[PDB]
Amino acid sequence: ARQNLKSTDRAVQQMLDKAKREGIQTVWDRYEAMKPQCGFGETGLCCRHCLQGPCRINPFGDEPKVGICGATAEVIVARGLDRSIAAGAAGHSGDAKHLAHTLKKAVQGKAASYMIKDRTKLHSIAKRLGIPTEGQKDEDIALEVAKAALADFHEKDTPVLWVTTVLPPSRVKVLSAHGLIPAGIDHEIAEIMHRTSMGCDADAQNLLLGGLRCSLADLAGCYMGTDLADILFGTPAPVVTESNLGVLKADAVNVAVHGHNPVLSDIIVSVSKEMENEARAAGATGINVVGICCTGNEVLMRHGIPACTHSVSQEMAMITGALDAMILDYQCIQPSVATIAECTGTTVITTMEMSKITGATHVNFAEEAAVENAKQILRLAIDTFKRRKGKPVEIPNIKTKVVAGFSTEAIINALSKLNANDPLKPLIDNVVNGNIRGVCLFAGCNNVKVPQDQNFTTIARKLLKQNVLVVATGCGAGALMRHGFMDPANVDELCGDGLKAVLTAIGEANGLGGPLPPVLHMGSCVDNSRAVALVAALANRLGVDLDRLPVVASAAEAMHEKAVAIGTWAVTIGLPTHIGVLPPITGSLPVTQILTSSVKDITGGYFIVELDPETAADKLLAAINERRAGLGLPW
Amino acid sequence: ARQNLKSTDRAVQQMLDKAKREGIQTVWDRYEAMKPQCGFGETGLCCRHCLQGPCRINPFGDEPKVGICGATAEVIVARGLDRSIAAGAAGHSGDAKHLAHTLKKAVQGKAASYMIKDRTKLHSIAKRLGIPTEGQKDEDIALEVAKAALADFHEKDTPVLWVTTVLPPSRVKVLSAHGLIPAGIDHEIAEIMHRTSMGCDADAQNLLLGGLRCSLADLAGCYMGTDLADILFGTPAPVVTESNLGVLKADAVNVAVHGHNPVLSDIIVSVSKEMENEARAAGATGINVVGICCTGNEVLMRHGIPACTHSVSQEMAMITGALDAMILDYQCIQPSVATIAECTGTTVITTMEMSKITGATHVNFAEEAAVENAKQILRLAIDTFKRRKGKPVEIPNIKTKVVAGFSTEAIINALSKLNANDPLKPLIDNVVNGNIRGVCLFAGCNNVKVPQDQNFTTIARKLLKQNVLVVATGCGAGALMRHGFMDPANVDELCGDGLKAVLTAIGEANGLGGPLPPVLHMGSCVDNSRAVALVAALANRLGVDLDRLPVVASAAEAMHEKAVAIGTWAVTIGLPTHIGVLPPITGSLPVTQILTSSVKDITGGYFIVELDPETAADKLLAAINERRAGLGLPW
Ligand code: SF4
Ligand code: SF4
Ligand code: FES
Ligand code: FES
Ligand SMILES: [Fe+3]
Ligand SMILES: [Fe+3]
Repeated sequence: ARQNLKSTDRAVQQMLDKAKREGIQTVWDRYEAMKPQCGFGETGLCCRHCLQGPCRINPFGDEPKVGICGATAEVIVARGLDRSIAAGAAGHSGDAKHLAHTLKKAVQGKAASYMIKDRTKLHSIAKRLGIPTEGQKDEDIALEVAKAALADFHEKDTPVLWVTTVLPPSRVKVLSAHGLIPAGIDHEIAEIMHRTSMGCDADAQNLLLGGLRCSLADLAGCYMGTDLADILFGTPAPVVTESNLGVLKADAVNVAVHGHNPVLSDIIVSVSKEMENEARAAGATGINVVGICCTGNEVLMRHGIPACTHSVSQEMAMITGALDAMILDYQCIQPSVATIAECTGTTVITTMEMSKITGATHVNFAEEAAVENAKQILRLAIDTFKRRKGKPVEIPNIKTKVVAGFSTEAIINALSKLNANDPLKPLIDNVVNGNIRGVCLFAGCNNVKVPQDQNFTTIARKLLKQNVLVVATGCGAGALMRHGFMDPANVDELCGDGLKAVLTAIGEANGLGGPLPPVLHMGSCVDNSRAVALVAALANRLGVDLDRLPVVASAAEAMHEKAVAIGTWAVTIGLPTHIGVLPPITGSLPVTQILTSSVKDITGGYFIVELDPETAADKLLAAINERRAGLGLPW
Repeated sequence: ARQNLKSTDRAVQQMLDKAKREGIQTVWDRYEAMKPQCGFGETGLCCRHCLQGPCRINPFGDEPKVGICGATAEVIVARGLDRSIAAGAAGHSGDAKHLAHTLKKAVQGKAASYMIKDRTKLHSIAKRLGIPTEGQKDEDIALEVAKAALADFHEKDTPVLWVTTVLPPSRVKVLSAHGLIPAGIDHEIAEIMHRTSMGCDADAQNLLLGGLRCSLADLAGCYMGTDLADILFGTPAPVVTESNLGVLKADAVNVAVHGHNPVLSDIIVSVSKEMENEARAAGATGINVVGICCTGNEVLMRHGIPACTHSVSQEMAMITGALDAMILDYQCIQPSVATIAECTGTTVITTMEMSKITGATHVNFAEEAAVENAKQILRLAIDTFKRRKGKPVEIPNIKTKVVAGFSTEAIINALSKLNANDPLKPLIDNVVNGNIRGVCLFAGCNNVKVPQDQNFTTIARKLLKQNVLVVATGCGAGALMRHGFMDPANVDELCGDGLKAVLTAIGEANGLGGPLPPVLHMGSCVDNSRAVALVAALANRLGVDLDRLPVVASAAEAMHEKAVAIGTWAVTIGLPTHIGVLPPITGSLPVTQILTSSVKDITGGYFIVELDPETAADKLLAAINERRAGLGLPW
């Protein structure tokens, strides 16, 4: 079998060979077994919103042409897309809500394992929300910030402040004029579910305006999530670590943290250090915490925990035979891991009441009992490592060097070595003179339909040669880190002369043997909000709105409903937004035209749907260069 | 064509003939054009929760057997059902939330067309919520009640009070022990959308427990909706009116109110009386307000507005040629009405920002401008009536007499004529001696898959002969009213001797020429909460929980996601609950077994899935009689 058609990651290819000869079914095998997939669903032309269904519409030809209730293709497509945005919003904001309750508990004395770690961040958030700090205790400031976070989930006298206080006033003004500012995060999710139910909203433009507003609720959830985690766990600064399956170690207890919420994994990290000697006694060198998906990104950014794999290839960590435990909370966890665990000997542990997997061991995690629960979990991992004594494992000897931890604050600090009191100016200077063509954010997942990482790396390589400053989050950062894009030793090979000069100048001014890495890792998926903060700060420094800046986003291999919500709010805040996988919209030309074209007249952003990555790179460059020409810059 | 295979309503049959020869496509024609429908969707074995999809699972045979991410049939079925419950919850609770904001505006001086109409109801609700009334102004009590309603949508220090204060403490105790009490209405909707997104909750029992809890959020939305509308518009008392298309009048301006929220339609009713002479000048006898769906039920219950049609047959009102306007807010409105309007000359008017229909005229309704907006809308209706001057119309000369308005308070009052200080005892007496075998609630929609009204009337006839006291809401009440079941002249023909004696005894004691009607109309779909109040009051009077009472529910022809939510909370509060249409669950035997059987061990309720109405009637009788035998009663 040609494993490079499944993944461009050589360590993943090696594990696919091992899974094949051991007879362990993979996500790629389940994909093959699903082909050919349903064309009504692929195009968006299916509706199950009531029990008169299921209804479908032929993309071309004869009947059925319309849903049983009269719903058109346009309504059906818009309604399905709207529910996906609401679902993504519900995940990101459920993540943030957990962080909000955790911060509240922490400063109320209910969970001593948690504390205010970043006082500076606490105060800057309180100030941005209009929460007075002068004369207040940190605990009381934090209490107020947690209360404001929870208040943004419902209607109140103010709109969602994690939208209106994080975007430039001019952007908020154009969104308010279209009625797009969310009134409450869960309020908007519920309204989507209402308006998309049978016999309700049946106008594509009305429905899609609702989706834009719900995407801003998703953005608020992301930004709140990043804010609260930085308070609780620290704002990331530049770190050095490694990535890919070669970060596992046969002689250690290998513990993957997988899912999204750092309330769990940050505790695993610190507790695993406390139990090192208990692990030495079981015959291990120690506990080797490694990261998968966003929760791994979280502990990579803050602690330098090596990333072992991401997204579509998550099963391959287990296939090595050396993964003793996989500790889960929620989101983007293939449920197959619970059945594969029986073949690989991995102990799979769920921790969240609303995210169980049949066959997995459930260990309830309560923030009030975080250390005790973590030790109960890590002891299951040690028992498992003992059980594989004298078993051979196959860990591919494949890893990359990863410089990461580029929070927006860290980026501002790095630039400040070139201009202390105007740190954004050196970046803008080099945009203006052409050393930086523009900025591209890579975000989102892998998708089994796309050879793993192929779009991310193909697009990134073209952009970097054209002097684009590339930043990345989530499993887009995962793809780029696993292929060397976060190793500064690759600046010469990857970057155009102008971008190299800039990365080198900044790196030299920060006391480094050389340049920043080719791609700046800005964090998890909620940390797409960091890219927003940076671009908003650039917008404010220049006196223009985001839809005039040479900034684009690419969800190059998108999968999750969360990635659709992110892409939609990237469009809503004004960015040309590439998506490298077909969302289910092509069954409706009017919807596609709204999302790819007429939405420009509303928010200035627009979707770029392009499945061929070389073509996508050209379209993203043209989008960047059209912005440059709109600022009167050469390009 | 055999029109009685489409509808058992003779007036609907006549209009189907007219639509056929005029070439106007109907919901039944769009259904025919959809056959055969997708079996993966019918069985629940389809998932589009991420962009790796669509995924499907063969009910039998070979691959695909599992979703691409590893999701089993059980997870896929549970996840889809959970989203339908959340969507229904979002509709009923969005309805209530609108009523809450309307009551707040009214007692804040912002909307003088609205007022506290039922002071007694206001105070009894405030008392039930623990809101002190002693020494308070009505406006301040109402302000507090509106604030408590809005607070139930989010997390707070108390759970959802429109659950915990409306069910017996013993029922709340068994639900709390299973973790089923909702924490906030929109909180639960969002959590469903989160836990059902890709890579999250993947255990059928865990997922379905979540659905039970979200259904209680739906129940809270229903009960809040009924409570607030009764405050604002009056608690219903016995009324006499008529139903079916024969209530339209060629010589009047015929105005249908259609949708769900009475904040709009109650104003249409009163304003339409003010503009009677303006309508006389356009050559009409007056304005003939008639009802469709739940908003018609609302004005039927409170004002005696005749019901013209319901649910699946809503288009047929327009086909008469005499419907000058159809005034819409949201929910259960077939979007086809906007295109049919062009053939029939009806003016279709949308009023709610989140519920537009392409091609319909949008007139924004603001509660602050209710009278002015209503007159702008009614003037469009008058213009339309003038345009059909000299046109023939075909109004089937078919209607029934309808006694309705049986709120739980009205039922208690009627019984109190037999026992002033213990009004529930005469009912319990006649349950015990066998004159009343038990109680059956008919609820929910019509569904195009079922010949309209056939399940409702077949089941009702068998139950009434067996002395079951039948109550009904929504389009179940609509089906029964259109077939004479709310006409007391039909008691002799329809009711067993024991039930007749009881209906006659109660009717005689309320100064009537004879008995109560064969079926008690308890209101709209949110007014299913009234049936809950009655059964809860019976439970409390007897000292037992609802799952020991001889009470059942039948969603005999269910359609909307709302009907699934209602059925699920009927099971959750302890009722044997028939559904007469296949929900998409049969692709998973474990899910079906949970919902039809093992949930008995959790809540005491259970689903009875039975598509044959004679068999369903037998199963509902057995369920009733098993309850009777559990109380030690003969049966
Ligand atoms: S909402 Fe309309 S289009 Fe969707 S399943 Fe029901 S009848 Fe069909
Ligand atoms: S969530 Fe799993 S089952 Fe559903 S579409 Fe995505 S891969 Fe397929
Ligand atoms: S018909 Fe295949 S997705 Fe519904
Ligand atoms: S395959 Fe038909 S409902 Fe999805
Ligand atoms: Fe993620
Ligand atoms: Fe209804």
